[PDB]
Amino acid sequence: KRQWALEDFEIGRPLGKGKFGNVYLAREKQSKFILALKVLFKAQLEKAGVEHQLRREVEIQSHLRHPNILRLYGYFHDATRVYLILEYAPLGTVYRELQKLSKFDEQRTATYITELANALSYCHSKRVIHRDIKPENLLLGSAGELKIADFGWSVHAPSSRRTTLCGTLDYLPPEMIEGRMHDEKVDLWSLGVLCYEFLVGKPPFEANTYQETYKRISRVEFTFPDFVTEGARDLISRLLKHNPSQRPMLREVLEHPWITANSSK
Amino acid sequence: SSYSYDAPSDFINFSSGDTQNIDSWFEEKANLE
Ligand SMILES: Cc1cc(Nc2cc(N3CCN(C)CC3)nc(Sc3ccc(NC(=O)C4CC4)cc3)n2)[nH]n1
Repeated sequence: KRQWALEDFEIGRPLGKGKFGNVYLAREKQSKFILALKVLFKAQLEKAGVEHQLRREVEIQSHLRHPNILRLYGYFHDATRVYLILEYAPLGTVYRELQKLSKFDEQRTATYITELANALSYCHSKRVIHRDIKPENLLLGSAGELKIADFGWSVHAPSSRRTTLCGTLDYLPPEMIEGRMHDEKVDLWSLGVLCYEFLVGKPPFEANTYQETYKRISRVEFTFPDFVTEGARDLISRLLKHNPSQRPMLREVLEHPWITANSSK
Repeated sequence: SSYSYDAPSDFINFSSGDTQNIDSWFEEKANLE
């Protein structure tokens, strides 16, 4: 069959500054279909030692088919580059929305949480643990629907539990901090951290030094602002359990009365 | 390297919700004996 070639795309502007300077608005030439096209340089990958991570990320995310998970339609490479052909989400990152808004009302947060739980639920039915749930790894499409975007730390854990410390400081589950093995319940932890950052504007274990944040995550030392409503506290508290075994199932999140009372049709 | 992945690199006709089989790839990879 016909394989992708760069020549199949018209390339427009970078989608983003900084760490995203890398991903372009793109167009498939015949269909005129708008895409994001992520460009990676082989030599810099191979010098960094991260090329096997890439393999895993592509293999995983290109096989996942869900409304709230950004399609990776395909990839290809040439002498110098690897290209990832990704779904374009025109409304940008949840993180930008949080920056713009400061914190989200209850309806929006519950809707984001519903959408997201649905995506991870489906992910977990596949034995995939995401392992990097956080506002930047989340994108918004046309209708403002949530899509999971970054599968750079995700793993297919079909049988064996995992040892790899990965994720983002403020979102690390306690089992990772303490160097114990971990399973899919990490995503439940980070979900609770996220639901908190959504409503408050900052994550619950924020500290000056990472040393001090590690410690607060392990002791589960955090507090809620007065404005956080009882149902939101309950949910967050349920998700933020030191013992991963104590964390709810995603179907439970989806059926939580704060979530149901607050998410949309 | 092997930039040869167990992943789609075939041209897609974008100009036309169910390609259901595709994610079967997970349980099959788990089902590898
Ligand atoms: C891949 C992708 C990106 C998009 N959409 C956008 C959109 C965007 N915009 C900037 C802000 N205005 C409000 C409109 C949208 N800015 C970025 S900047 C950006 C770029 C990439 C990523 N994420 C990734 O590359 C994920 C795959 C690892 C996040 C933000 N990405 N659709 N699909």
